[PDB]
Amino acid sequence: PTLEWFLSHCHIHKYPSKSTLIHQGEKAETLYYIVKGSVAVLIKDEEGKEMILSYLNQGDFIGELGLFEEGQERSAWVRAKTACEVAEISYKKFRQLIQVNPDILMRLSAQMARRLQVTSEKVGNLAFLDVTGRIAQTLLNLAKQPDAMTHPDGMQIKITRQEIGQIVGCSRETVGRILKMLEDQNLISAHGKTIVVYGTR
DNA sequence: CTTGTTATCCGCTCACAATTCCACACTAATTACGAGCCGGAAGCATAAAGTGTAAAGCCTTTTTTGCCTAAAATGTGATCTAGATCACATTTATTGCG
Ligand SMILES: Nc1ncnc2c1ncn2[C@@H]1O[C@@H]2COP(=O)(O)O[C@H]2[C@H]1O
Repeated sequence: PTLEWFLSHCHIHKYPSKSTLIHQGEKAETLYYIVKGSVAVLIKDEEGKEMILSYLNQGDFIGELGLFEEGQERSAWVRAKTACEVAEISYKKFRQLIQVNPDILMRLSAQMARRLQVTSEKVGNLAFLDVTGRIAQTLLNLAKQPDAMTHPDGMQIKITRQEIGQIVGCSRETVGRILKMLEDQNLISAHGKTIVVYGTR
């Protein structure tokens, strides 16, 4: 449909792992779209602690905020998590496609609504719910993600002990303590990054 | 031889000054006077209907002030679990290469 009409003017260019698709400081002159794989977006402070806002899997767009208002810069950093195939379309030639077919814009701004609902309703849980409650909800949220692999016992995901604290809002030390505590009670499992939870499904 | 028109000459009335900015300093003479006349206005107070101004005399509406106190917001500090904090040491999992 409209999606196929979008790939007719794209520029196929594969990006290796640990690459740089979006550099905070450069000029936004290329729209990116995810075909296969996944990518992560995060920011940094003055020390070195990271902070992931939201994850973007396949079928999502990369850097679309610098399209509505011409003359902007890259907000956050976008590092390629895994081998992903991303297209390339200049914003200049994109604006001409909207004036002749606004329907194409109805697709991009359609995914910008869900990314706001999962963030606004998350703040409330990061002010009342304790560590046990915040992490508990996170386990189910990551299980609903398409990048999650089906497990005979439950769900198998791969996330570090830092990214967890960046979602529930806490220190990295606290995460490791509770994580190992649930292991003794036979509730979940962890072997570095891969965390297999139980009770799901 | 005398006459005409024509050409040359003169004095005359006639038409006719064009390289381009600024500064400093300086400058005007003369018709006889006196007495009598009517003129405008000096601005005087007057006075009136008409007009537009300038006191402040109680009403009504707004706006700051001081008021009361019923109901909601606010420290007391010593103990106690769930939270946070640094640096930069060492250990860990990411996508490939060969
Ligand atoms: N919380 C978020 N949810 C979804 N996308 C994001 C989020 N934060 C940053 N991004 C994307 O990261 C991109 C960084 O570059 P852009 O400003 O071009 O566009 C930004 C967004 O598209």
